[PDB]
Amino acid sequence: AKKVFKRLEKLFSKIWNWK
Repeated sequence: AKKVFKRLEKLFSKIWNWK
Protein backbone atom coordinates (compact mmCIF):
# COMPACT_ATOMS: atom_id res chain seq x y z
CA ALA A 1 0.00 0.00 0.00
CA LYS A 2 0.93 3.69 -0.14
CA LYS A 3 1.24 4.16 3.62
CA VAL A 4 4.59 5.88 3.38
CA PHE A 5 2.65 8.40 5.44
CA LYS A 6 4.26 6.71 8.41
CA ARG A 7 7.74 7.74 7.32
CA LEU A 8 6.40 11.27 7.02
CA GLU A 9 5.52 11.16 10.71
CA LYS A 10 9.17 10.46 11.51
CA LEU A 11 10.31 13.44 9.46
CA PHE A 12 7.76 15.50 11.39
CA SER A 13 9.57 14.59 14.60
CA LYS A 14 12.75 16.14 13.22
CA ILE A 15 10.82 19.36 12.68
CA TRP A 16 10.03 19.40 16.39
CA ASN A 17 13.76 19.43 17.13
CA TRP A 18 14.22 22.51 14.95
CA LYS A 19 11.04 24.19 16.19
